[PDB]
Amino acid sequence: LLQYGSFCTQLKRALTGIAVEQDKNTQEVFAQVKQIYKTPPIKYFGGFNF
Amino acid sequence: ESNKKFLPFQQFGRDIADTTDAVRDPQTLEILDITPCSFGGVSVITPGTNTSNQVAVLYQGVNCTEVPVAIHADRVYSTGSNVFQTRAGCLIGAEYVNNSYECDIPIGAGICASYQTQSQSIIAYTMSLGAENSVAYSNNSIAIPTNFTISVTTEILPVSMTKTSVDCTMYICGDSTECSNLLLQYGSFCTQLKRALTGIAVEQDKNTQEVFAQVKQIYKTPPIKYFGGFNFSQILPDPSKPSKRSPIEDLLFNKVTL
Amino acid sequence: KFNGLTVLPPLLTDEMIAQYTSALLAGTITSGWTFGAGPALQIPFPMQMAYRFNGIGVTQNVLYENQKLIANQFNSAIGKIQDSLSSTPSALGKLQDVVNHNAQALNTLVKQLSSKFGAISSVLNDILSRLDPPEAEVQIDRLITGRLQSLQTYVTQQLIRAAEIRASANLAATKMSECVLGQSKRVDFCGKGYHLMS
Amino acid sequence: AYRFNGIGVTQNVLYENQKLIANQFNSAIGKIQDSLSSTPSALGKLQDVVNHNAQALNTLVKQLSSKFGAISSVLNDILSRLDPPEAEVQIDRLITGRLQSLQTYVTQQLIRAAEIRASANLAATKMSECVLGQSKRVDFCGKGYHLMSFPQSAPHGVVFLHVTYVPAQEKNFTTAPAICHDGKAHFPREGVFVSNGTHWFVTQRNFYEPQIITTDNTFVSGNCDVVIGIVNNTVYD
Ligand SMILES: *[C@@H]1O[C@H](CO)[C@@H](O[C@@H]2O[C@H](CO)[C@@H](O)[C@H](O)[C@H]2NC(C)=O)[C@H](O)[C@H]1NC(C)=O
Ligand SMILES: *[C@@H]1O[C@H](CO)[C@@H](O[C@@H]2O[C@H](CO)[C@@H](O)[C@H](O)[C@H]2NC(C)=O)[C@H](O)[C@H]1NC(C)=O
Ligand SMILES: *[C@@H]1O[C@H](CO)[C@@H](O[C@@H]2O[C@H](CO)[C@@H](O)[C@H](O)[C@H]2NC(C)=O)[C@H](O)[C@H]1NC(C)=O
Ligand SMILES: *[C@@H]1O[C@H](CO)[C@@H](O)[C@H](O)[C@H]1NC(C)=O
Ligand SMILES: *[C@@H]1O[C@H](CO)[C@@H](O)[C@H](O)[C@H]1NC(C)=O
Ligand SMILES: *[C@@H]1O[C@H](CO)[C@@H](O)[C@H](O)[C@H]1NC(C)=O
Ligand SMILES: *[C@@H]1O[C@H](CO)[C@@H](O)[C@H](O)[C@H]1NC(C)=O
Ligand SMILES: *[C@@H]1O[C@H](CO)[C@@H](O)[C@H](O)[C@H]1NC(C)=O
Ligand SMILES: *[C@@H]1O[C@H](CO)[C@@H](O)[C@H](O)[C@H]1NC(C)=O
Repeated sequence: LLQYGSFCTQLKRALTGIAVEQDKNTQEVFAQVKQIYKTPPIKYFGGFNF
Repeated sequence: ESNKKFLPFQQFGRDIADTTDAVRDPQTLEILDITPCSFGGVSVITPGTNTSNQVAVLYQGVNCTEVPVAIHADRVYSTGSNVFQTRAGCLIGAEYVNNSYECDIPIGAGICASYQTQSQSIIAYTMSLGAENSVAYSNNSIAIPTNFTISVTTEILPVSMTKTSVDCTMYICGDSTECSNLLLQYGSFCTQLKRALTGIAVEQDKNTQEVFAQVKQIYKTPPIKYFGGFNFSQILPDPSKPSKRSPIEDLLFNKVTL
Repeated sequence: KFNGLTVLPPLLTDEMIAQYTSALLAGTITSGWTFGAGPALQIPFPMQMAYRFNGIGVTQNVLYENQKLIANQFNSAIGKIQDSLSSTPSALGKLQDVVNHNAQALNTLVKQLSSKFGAISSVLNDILSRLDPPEAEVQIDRLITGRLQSLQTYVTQQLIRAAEIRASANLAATKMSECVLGQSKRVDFCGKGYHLMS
Repeated sequence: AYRFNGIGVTQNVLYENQKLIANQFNSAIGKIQDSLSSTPSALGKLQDVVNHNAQALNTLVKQLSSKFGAISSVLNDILSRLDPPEAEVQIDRLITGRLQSLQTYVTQQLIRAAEIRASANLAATKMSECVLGQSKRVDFCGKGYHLMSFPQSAPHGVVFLHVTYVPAQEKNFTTAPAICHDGKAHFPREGVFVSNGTHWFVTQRNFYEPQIITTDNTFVSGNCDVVIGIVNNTVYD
């Protein structure tokens, strides 16, 4: 198989790029805020129920 | 050992993927399960060579109470030192701490690594999402700003790429008539390749055309640059240099090197 | 873990994503749209509801004089969602298709290993134990070639699917920015009707 | 002043803080050159195009030295050593392998071109919406309330400079939904009722500027026995 060139490097590079892209998708969708806000202990919001 | 209920006439065993996963011992009638031996990938975690020469090693998806010694295929050498077990595999050469910082080098399921001063060493930790904050909510309270800030940010976007063309005869057969005649029997692949490349080049030109040619006139700034105290000298063209480019554009063109 | 094929874990676990979602919900409940453009500023919930009605062309006294009715309607509507999702079986086909396609592709790739490609046998050990060095090459070449095209086809299909997944993720990010962190005037972008909040 | 009015702030806020705003803008525009120059990985997106093109071309030209199970990788060697009726067996393997190399290159190029076209379409939309106008879409033309943008060119790409407004230095206040007076309810026209502890004013939402409550900035439209949390005071005429 060593005589067939360098196909394996291309395959590995493609798969690695796909994986990195997969992580970046979630990173840019969900990490929209810098702080971590917390809801007040008592849940009264004028009659609305969350 | 196997708990499978083999019928008294069958000997082998198979799975959904059609592989051998059971066998019957000939001399003593018994059923044995076969499992493949451990294998995986090896990753090397390093800071820049301008900083240090230490490294850490990650064995991916392997319980490493089972691998103090194994071969590298692509040779036996072990490291010892500090061994930590994670979800993505296990880590050799790094120390686990109880703190939490911003992620620097991603590793696995919420684990990152960094080069710290503790002397300097390589440490592993769980990434921190951010700073905790709670807003004082009440049903008769409000907050109103009393000042403001003007902020300027940048955004970079690619537009086009390089246009290339390829010739079949020169690339494949060089200048051999016999090779060309032999290749003539393979059909009309070359026409398809040429058409695809030509379409790509035309698209590349159209991208820039539709991004930048948004106006019909060519407006010119007034000779005297007074705009109520605002200073646009950094983005307006500079006539002193022959290229007729703004300082920021010059910096951008210098930064990107072929 | 099937013949050189491995699956890597995602970087962000489910708990971290849940924490992100909780933070977004708390921010949009206690502040409104202010926390998406700077510091978070507190405001009572009915007052921002009045602001959101004012943003679609209805005065505030409409909200302030129908508070209980609006709250009851919202509570009933939010209650019906669990039943609506649970009853319909095909409500989550989009998320199931990803798993199905990945499993099918991996199964096809591993099943391709048993083909012969015009050779004496599909097992390398059989050829290495039956034949001799100077003749086994003719048989081995066909196997090597066929497995090579199998791998190439798999990789190309993966790239084509990844492009579509990226497009969908970009749309989801835009919707997160525009429907959740603010109020949208675009028609039929954040639901059907006049948008209030998401 | 028009652009401030477009985000909910009156014009007198600009006209009475002209020098301060100009100085802030000048400092912010000054910091950009240093910010771009210091960071080395600021322009990775534009460098990746060049890197990928060079890598693909290098791989394609390097593939020419493979043998593909032939006696030699040079056509002239086979044409000078062997004879016509036998060289075909060797030449066929080379022709085939070079054919798959070319096909793989072309397919990769098409796949990359699709992504480049998508990015160019996004850039065109941003040019139309952030530069030729003012955008109300959140987080589309920067972070904050959008004011205006400037374009700059770059090798194989474009750079946008977004200018935005950010509030600062908030403060506690007490508020009410409506004001009761003479058995009538009063609501603000634009703004919110606010109290400093003993007196009530009406103010705009994005900047603190109290005013005296008057019939010229309120409307009655109702009665005092329905609203929850109403507070009764005096309304000047
Ligand atoms: C918000 O809605 C939930 C769900 O309807 C309410 O929880 C219910 O409370 C009643 C009374 O305690 C119970 O009988 C139900 O079994 C609860 N339902 C569930 C699903 O747990 C909750 O009480 C509501 N909030 C308020 C403040 O009333
Ligand atoms: C709003 O913020 C600006 C920016 O900091 C304040 O202006 C500064 O005021 C201090 C105090 O005199 C000066 O030392 C700085 O030089 C000013 N900055 C600039 C850029 O001129 C301004 O005072 C703040 N507004 C209020 C009401 O305090
Ligand atoms: C607009 O900003 C530029 C850049 O700060 C100013 O140019 C500076 O001018 C001073 C005084 O002549 C020189 O000492 C600096 O060396 C200049 N900087 C550069 C980078 O050339 C320019 O003066 C400003 N515009 C106005 C009207 O003052
Ligand atoms: C690793 O093997 C040990 C041996 O008993 C076991 O206790 C442990 O749970 C295993 N861990 C993982 C992650 O498989
Ligand atoms: C690290 O220390 C913290 C604080 O004592 C503790 O909560 C955490 O469990 C520790 N992590 C370990 C022991 O892995
Ligand atoms: C709502 O206002 C009442 C006073 O009318 C107060 O007692 C209660 O604590 C407030 N709610 C919250 C969550 O603070
Ligand atoms: C507003 O009130 C809260 C609760 O008392 C307080 O924590 C916060 O600091 C106040 N805001 C300012 C700007 O002081
Ligand atoms: C509130 O504003 C009024 C305006 O007349 C002023 O007289 C009073 O002193 C202020 N109270 C405080 C606590 O600043
Ligand atoms: C004014 O408000 C107070 C506080 O709720 C209330 O007791 C009083 O009755 C109101 N005035 C009139 C005339 O009703």
